[PDB]
Amino acid sequence: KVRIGVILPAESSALGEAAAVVRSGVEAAAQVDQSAELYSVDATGDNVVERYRAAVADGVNVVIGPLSRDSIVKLAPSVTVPTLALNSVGREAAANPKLYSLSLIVEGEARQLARLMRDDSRAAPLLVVGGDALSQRLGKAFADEWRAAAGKPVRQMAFDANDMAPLLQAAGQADAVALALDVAQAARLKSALTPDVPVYGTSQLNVGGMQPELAGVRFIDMPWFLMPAHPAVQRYPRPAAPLTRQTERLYALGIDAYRLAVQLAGSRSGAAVRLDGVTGDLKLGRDRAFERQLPAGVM
Ligand SMILES: N[C@@H](CCC(=O)N[C@@H](CS)C(=O)NCC(=O)O)C(=O)O
Repeated sequence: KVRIGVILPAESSALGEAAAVVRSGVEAAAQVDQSAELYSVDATGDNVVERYRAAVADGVNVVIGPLSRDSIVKLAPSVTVPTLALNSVGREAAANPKLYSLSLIVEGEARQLARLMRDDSRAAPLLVVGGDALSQRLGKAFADEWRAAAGKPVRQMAFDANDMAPLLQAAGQADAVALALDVAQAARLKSALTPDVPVYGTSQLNVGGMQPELAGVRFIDMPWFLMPAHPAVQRYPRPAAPLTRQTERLYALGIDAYRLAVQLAGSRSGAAVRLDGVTGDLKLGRDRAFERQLPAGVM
């Protein structure tokens, strides 16, 4: 049977707090599904190859990890069993057909949001984009996808906190608003916009706690949050600790990493592997990354 090596950074890594949450999700899924044995070791960077090697030497037949970008690059040439990294394989990583990725890459959500809005017959949306790095990545990805689908650019405006009038005028001519904007500014803008204009965002907006200013915003996020009656979502326990949405996403990532690992151990390749993931519907796409198709919700 299936022996999964769970090779993630130790507590003191800058990624160690995230790694512990991911581990707790992997464990939760293993306890429910009981389809595999876990072999857990801490490793990152300078020792990741050696400890990966020793996990394989000990009979591991699929691996979850690594987490850091730099560990992925160092490891790729040595990958000899199906290995599910939890970050992008960067451009510098060596090509290796047994190396796969599952991650929460934000561009994926932006692309989907453009597709959702097309489905919803938004003909002339306004894309509003913040100044922080995540928002700017989202906005580019949204805009590229919109252009691909519509064959014309989306109207795009830089958010201006000190002079919102021009944006409100542009928003008045639009049949929806797409936000790639930090949650604080998004809430301010939602309160200024006409109350009835459809407003959309990614999981960027779903931070947790009381968010009364964002009520009615349509967004995409994990089944784990949006679909309590999804068959996979229901069978796994919620985390013991109340987590931020950010962190709980990592717990859910752990659950699906476990589930994908079990399939990857049992398949000729990733290409035939699909999953009704708690993090989204999963299937292999570019860069041997499992892309995540997300349900819509209303804040
Ligand atoms: N490729 C990105 C940077 C790397 C990146 O976006 N990584 C994602 C996943 S590949 C991440 O930061 N975290 C997701 C996770 O580890 O779950 C860029 O355009 O700057």
